[PDB]
Amino acid sequence: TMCYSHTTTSRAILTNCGENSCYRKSRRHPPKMVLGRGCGCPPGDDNLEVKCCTSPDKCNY
Amino acid sequence: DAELLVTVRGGRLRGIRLKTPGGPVSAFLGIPFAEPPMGPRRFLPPEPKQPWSGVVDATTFQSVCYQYVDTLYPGFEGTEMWNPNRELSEDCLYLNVWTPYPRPTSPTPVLVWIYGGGFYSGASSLDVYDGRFLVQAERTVLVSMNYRVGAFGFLALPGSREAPGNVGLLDQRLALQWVQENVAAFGGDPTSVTLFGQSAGAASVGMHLLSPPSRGLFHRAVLQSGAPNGPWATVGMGEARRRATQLAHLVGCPNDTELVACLRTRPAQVLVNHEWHVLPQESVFRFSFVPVVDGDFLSDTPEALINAGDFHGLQVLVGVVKDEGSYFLVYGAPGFSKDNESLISRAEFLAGVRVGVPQVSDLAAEAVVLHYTDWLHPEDPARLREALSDVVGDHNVVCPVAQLAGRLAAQGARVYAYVFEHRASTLSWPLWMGVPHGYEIEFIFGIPLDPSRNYTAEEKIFAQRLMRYWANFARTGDPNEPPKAPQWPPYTAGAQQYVSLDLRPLEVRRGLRAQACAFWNRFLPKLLSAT
Ligand SMILES: *[C@@H]1O[C@H](CO)[C@@H](O[C@@H]2O[C@H](CO)[C@@H](O)[C@H](O)[C@H]2NC(C)=O)[C@H](O)[C@H]1NC(C)=O
Repeated sequence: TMCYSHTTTSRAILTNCGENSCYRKSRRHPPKMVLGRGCGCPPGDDNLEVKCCTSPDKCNY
Repeated sequence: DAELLVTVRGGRLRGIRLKTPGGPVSAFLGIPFAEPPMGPRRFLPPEPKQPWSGVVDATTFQSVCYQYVDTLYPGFEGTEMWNPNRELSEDCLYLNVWTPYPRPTSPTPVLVWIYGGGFYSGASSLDVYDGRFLVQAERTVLVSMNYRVGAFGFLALPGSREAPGNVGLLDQRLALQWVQENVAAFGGDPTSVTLFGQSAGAASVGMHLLSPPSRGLFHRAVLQSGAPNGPWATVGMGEARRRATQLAHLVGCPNDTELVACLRTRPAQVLVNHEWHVLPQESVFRFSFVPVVDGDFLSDTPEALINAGDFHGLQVLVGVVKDEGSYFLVYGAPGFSKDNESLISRAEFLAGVRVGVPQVSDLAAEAVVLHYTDWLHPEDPARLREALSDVVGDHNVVCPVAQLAGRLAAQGARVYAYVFEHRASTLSWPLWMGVPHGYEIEFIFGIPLDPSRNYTAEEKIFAQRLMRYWANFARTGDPNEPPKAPQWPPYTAGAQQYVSLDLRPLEVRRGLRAQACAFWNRFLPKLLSAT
């Protein structure tokens, strides 16, 4: 799949995730700042909310 | 050539000429003004840049101070226009000078700009802060600098020599001192330095105003949509180290010395990765590492100081935009998004009040809801959307700015207040957001004059009209033409007059969102106190 990819200190860029899903890691509670998007479906936490997707393509936006 | 070479106390510099629809300007970008805060220096107050042999390349902007990059909306201008446009580095303490061409013959008034970004972001190299137009148009020296942000510039362990805090404001000060010693080399006049900044940059300005050591470095101040007394501008020593410790823990650290030592070993990005975790949560318009009331830079709380201060012989220009609040709601307020009119439900509206106004009793929210609710149309979305937007704006920007203005004016200072209410034609944000936070800057800097950009012919004139105001203030401590055009009255604590800044001529109005600010400044306090 064609998803977004970036870090805490970088800008978002399209990248080919392929078969695996994608993710949108962000601060769980407001300010719900975006901390990173990429391939896969990584674990979150109390502060970190991770939203995974697969079909949409560029869905981890 | 010729005047693209200047020698300062530290050494020689090789600037460059920038082109403008009116003429060229001489710009010297990336002048090092402090020894880079690397490793052992990280977290410590800046140290003066040691004299260099040879010539320094001042033809381009230097590294942006290491920071978090707001990736909320990938590929969106309204969001990316503030992102760093240069490489991130801890080695980032550089300043920039824009001087008229040909270099002025007599010492000309200087304007120093401190960018905003909630103390967690920002850079003087952004396109919207390009001095070339304002310098060319008003022929005045313009200086802007880079100051550390995030933990790098504000993480504090109150009382420690390893992580004192406020080093970000110290960077700013070091630059103003550099200006006092070298600005003359560009025809700049050190006896006429006017500071102007927006948001946290305006908050910074206000703190230099409340901090004695900074007082001999400027003569006039301009706070745009931000004040030192805002609920987000400062944090107490308590909170300060609670946060600086949470960060240390999250990053696996470890005695302050022991803690800071460990901290200093962590890669910069590792620290930024956990920056937003330390926030006491549940809110909008709140940033992790901000200035601390340490008793040092700030001998007391901004509020305390503003009240007790004697401001005679001072001229300040203060103002806000038509919709301070809007911008922030999309970062958590339930039902808000840039991708639709965010026509919230009375339900979300009530939950948003709690978001936009953190740490406050349930009864306190009731008081807010009571005031900001139109009881003839309690369920109308359109109004609740504008209402939550006012709550945030008023609480965070308008009422804090309004209060300061009243105190300053009331206590000896000449004050001028404005309300920038004109949405740019090029504006990339939704229409429901009106004239958001930070969208008056592009005009103050005369960006409409830039060809590559599609502004209207009427906006190009507006910007010129605005630049004149700012310049006249810098030069004389008074906005209007030092004529037969609408006059800008000073802001008195009583009459509370200000002018609306749009394409139409100056219109004077009374009351800076007065009815609302009485709630925030007079009542809300008494309420919380008694509970
Ligand atoms: C405008 O966009 C926002 C955000 O995409 C929408 O809000 C979401 O609404 C759904 C319900 O359909 C909730 O489950 C989500 O939690 C909301 N997201 C958040 C936290 O804001 C909103 O519905 C849209 N408004 C319009 C015009 O339909």
